[PDB]
Amino acid sequence: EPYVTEAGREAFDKLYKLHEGGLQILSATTLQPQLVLLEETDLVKAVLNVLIGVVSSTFSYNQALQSFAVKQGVYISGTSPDNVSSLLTQ
Amino acid sequence: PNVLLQNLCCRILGKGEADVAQQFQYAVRVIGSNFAPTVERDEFLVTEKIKKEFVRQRREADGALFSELHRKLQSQGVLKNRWSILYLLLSLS
Amino acid sequence: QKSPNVLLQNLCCRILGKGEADVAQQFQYAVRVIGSNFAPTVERDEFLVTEKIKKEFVRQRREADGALFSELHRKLQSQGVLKNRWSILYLLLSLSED
Amino acid sequence: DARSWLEQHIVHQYWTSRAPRFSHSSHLHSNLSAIWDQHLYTTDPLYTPDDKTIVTETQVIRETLWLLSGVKKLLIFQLNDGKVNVRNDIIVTHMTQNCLRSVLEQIAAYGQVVFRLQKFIDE
Amino acid sequence: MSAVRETMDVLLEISRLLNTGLDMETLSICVRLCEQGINPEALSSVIKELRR
Amino acid sequence: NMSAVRETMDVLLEISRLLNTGLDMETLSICVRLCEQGINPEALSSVIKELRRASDTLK
Amino acid sequence: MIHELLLALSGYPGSIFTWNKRTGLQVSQDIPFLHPGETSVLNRLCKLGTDYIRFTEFIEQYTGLHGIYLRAFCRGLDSILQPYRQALLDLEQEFLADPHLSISHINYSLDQFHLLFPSIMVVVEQIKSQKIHGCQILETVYKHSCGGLPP
Amino acid sequence: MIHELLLALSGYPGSIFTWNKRTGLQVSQDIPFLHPGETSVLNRLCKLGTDYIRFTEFIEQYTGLHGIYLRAFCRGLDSILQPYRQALLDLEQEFLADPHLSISHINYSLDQFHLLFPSIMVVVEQIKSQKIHGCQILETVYKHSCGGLPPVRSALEKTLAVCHGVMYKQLSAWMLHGLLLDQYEEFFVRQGSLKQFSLRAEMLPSYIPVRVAEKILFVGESVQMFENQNVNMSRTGSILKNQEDTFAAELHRLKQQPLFSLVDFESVLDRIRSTVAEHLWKLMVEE
Amino acid sequence: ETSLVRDLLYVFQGIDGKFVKMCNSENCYKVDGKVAVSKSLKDITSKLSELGWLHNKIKKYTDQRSLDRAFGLVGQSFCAALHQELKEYYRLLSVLHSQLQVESSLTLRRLLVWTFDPKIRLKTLAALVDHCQGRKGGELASAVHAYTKTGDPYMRSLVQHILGLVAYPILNFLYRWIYDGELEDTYHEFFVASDPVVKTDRLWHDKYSLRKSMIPSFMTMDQSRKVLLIGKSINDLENAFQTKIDAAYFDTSKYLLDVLNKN
Repeated sequence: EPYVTEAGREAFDKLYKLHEGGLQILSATTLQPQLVLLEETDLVKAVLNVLIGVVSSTFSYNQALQSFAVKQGVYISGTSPDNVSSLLTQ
Repeated sequence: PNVLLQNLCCRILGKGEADVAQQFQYAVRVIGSNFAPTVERDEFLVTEKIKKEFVRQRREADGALFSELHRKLQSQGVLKNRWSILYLLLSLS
Repeated sequence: QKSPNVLLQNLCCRILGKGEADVAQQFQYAVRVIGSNFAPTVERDEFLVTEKIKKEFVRQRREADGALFSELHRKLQSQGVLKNRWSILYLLLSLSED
Repeated sequence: DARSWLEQHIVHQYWTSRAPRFSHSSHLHSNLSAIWDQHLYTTDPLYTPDDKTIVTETQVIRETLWLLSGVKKLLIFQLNDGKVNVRNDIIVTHMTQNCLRSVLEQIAAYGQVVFRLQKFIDE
Repeated sequence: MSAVRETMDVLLEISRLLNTGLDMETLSICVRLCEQGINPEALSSVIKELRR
Repeated sequence: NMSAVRETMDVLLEISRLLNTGLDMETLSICVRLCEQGINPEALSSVIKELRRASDTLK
Repeated sequence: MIHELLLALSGYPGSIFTWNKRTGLQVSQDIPFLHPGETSVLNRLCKLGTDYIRFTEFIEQYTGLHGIYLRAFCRGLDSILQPYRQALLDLEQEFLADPHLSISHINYSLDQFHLLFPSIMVVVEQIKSQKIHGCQILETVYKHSCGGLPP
Repeated sequence: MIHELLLALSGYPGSIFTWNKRTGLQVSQDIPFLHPGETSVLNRLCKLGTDYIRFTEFIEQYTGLHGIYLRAFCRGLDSILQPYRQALLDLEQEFLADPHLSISHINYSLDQFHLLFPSIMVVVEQIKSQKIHGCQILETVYKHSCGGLPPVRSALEKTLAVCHGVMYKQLSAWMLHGLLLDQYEEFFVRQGSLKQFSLRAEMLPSYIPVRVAEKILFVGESVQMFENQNVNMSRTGSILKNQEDTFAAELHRLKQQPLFSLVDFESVLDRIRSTVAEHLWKLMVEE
Repeated sequence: ETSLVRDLLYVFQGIDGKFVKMCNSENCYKVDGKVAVSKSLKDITSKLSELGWLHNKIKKYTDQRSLDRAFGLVGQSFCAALHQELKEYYRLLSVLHSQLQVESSLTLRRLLVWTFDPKIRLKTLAALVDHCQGRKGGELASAVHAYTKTGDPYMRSLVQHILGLVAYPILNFLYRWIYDGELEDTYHEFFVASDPVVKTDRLWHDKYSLRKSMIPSFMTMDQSRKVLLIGKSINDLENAFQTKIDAAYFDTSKYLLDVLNKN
């Protein structure tokens, strides 16, 4: 019978938004963080692009450190939210 | 009425239209002049004819089995006019 | 039957000494009181309640009757029809009189 | 709203009470408990209607699956790690409370051994 | 819908026992004629010819 | 069953009498049925005292 | 839930799989819609992500106490992670195939790494607490392999 | 009433089904919302669930005299209840198909079991009131199938076959190199050179004659005396004969029987007393 | 009314109704206490009561089926055959009640045709238990031998089922003794009793006899004496029995010719 585990990844994404929401109140300035698109396909094309000296939308070249910078705020990573955000840094 | 009866010719004969036409004519004539039942309505009489048919053939086990099957048909509560359905299947045994 | 509503009416009818429909006005008043929450002074341990009843007996100068009470307590425990013995015991303790 | 979406795509909660509750089916012999309770409540002058955790019919076999090999169960009480037993409030609608207790007490005592045998495992 | 499927299954079983030689399609048509208040006597006669 | 409930009543009844009560056997039965059906012990005790008091003012 | 858990066990924290540097990687207590029972088996999987980031810091600290058999011991430690990371990847292609899965399936597949990992975690802490280096590294791993457990 | 009766018959009590624990016969309640007739038939379908739990109690008791044929007979006995537990679960789907089936349907179906279960109650009873053990368990079951009824005669020769397999291992190990298995001392071959061997006439069947017993004795004693002396002189060999493999295959072939073949058992008492018996005969010739 | 249509069902299983009775061995007549204007629809259900009476004589027979081991080997094989037809009798009670719970009311006269087919069957089982009071084998073989000569084709079918299972222990005795010379007795229910004096080495000597007073009537008297000679020398399906003892007699005489070769 569908549980959180048996329902899917998408169920986890809805829940993740909900779980967040409580903590987002105090990280709020006067409004809470909002979600930002990337698809699953946008990541697997980007992973090859940082490794040749090129930027994509995810990757922001910083010319005052000569290092790449990913979007620091919440990016929804398809159905795998904010775990990829940390994986994409290494 | 008109469609269903034509459908009957088509599935049995395994032919479409303009092949079953003469057959249609017999069928139409014979159904229409005797449309409504010419027997007094009664589920029980038809059922008994089916079970006697089983006994006469010495198929006792199936005669008992049948009794279970008629209760199942009746219970679902979908088809009414049941006697005529049963009647038909008995005539064509 | 024995729904709460039906049982609270029967109680009121006999104690007020008036008919069924003539205890209504008090019957409504009775529902508000029970539906407003309270919490007992003794909330934990079945034993804490029993020792209290037992202390009361001594106080009233009826030591012998508290011995008899211990004996009754064993009887109640063994039959097992009731699963909220404590409510019944706190309730009589409160309505104690001389 | 997200909370409501979860609540429909996941089966309704029965470890915390904050999800509405089924124990209906159209068969006549599957609402047996509602019939059994009613009988007790009129025959016995002294009947104590328990506060029952409404389960969630034939999901008791999923808790038998976990219990027999896998993890400690925090949905049911275990007095210790060598004593598995089954809470006195579990009802399935197509049996009595008592009748239910009796199948779950066989697997409880069979999961008592695998759980005990798991405490011997030194990694 | 479901009860309508279950009921047809019962009828198919009634057909196998009596050796009618009516398929799932032929039986379903027959039923439909039967439900509209056609005399079974007439209906049986037509069928025999259609098999010829 | 009939026997068992009687004995359950019987013991409670003995305790109520020692402690002195103004309730009869019938009322006492009703109280227990309330106890089994939930109902914290303080609300029950209060409703009784107010109802006992009102009866004296009337009679 | 299923696939997002795989990233917690290759050492990448969500805010659901929170990393604490005391008690380790742990599932956050009674979060909405997570069965009592599923948090218990998800916590046994998080001990195999706790000792896995306690192992990848032990490589990067001593590559790229001092010693030159210490860093030979680090390429000794990377070889036991080799079947682990393949079995995280064989879960990965299954959960891209369909999204309905039970966590009992990861419980079943990664218990094998629940009896290699505790028995090697005592090895690296014993190295760092007697402060030993060198050719007595070869002695330190050898007499444990004399010990029980075929894996 | 229907689902509490399906599982009370499987050995899991209700509390509208009340288990009075093998004293008396009140095993369903008096039920107000069924008819006065329907609570009377309910007790009848329950006596066939009471004698069913008298059987599952006898397995655990004799799975801890307490001999090993007592226990071969228990694991015989669990396979008679294998169509019983299978027909109860075949009934589960019959009551889901429509809720129009009641306990008069259950009567019809569960009388292929009222021709089996009282008759096997008497097998288990004569067992526990005489405290019988050994090969005379087989002799109880054999004298109980000496009775009629075609369901009880097919079944108790199947319960006989499982425990005659428990004999087949004894008497094959007895006539190999002379191994004697006794975990409680149950088998007819008694013990208490060549060593001592003797036969008990008080643990011997009536379908094994006296004169049949002594074909197993003399062969078994010959192999035993080479187990002391030297096993290159072994009549049955071990290095120098693969007759023991023929003997294994022969045993396995006959291990099962559809019921019980008497002629096949004693045919291989011939064969083990010849062929290999041409080896020690040519020693004592020359000696 | 609907409550009476159900009530008659229970009396078929031999289970006392929801009204008080003073009958259950007389018939199974019910007295409601308003039986007075129920004297036409109580009278219909008093004809159906008489079917439930005949069920109870077969049922109490089955309480004698299995004791701590009931007397006879054929006595219980008979009882097995009588329970089978009781089992089939239950099958129509199990459709009847399931019609009385559909979305109900089944007419008293409709169910009368339903009880008429059991009324020619169960009545001739209850007639067949009247001839037998003893269980001793071969008595039972004379009961079905006395009932398959009688008229009426409809119970002749029923007794031919019973012939096939009553007779089956007779034939299980017979074919072992012809071929190998081996016998079975459990109570002396075979028509061969053993040990008139004491056993003696074979040369043909008085050791077995026909033991008439428990002979199965399936065999005629010169054919029971034929199978006796066959069994010492080695040492309708009623009419198939005398054929193959003639084919046995030729195979056993080759064995008797082997005894001359030993002397």
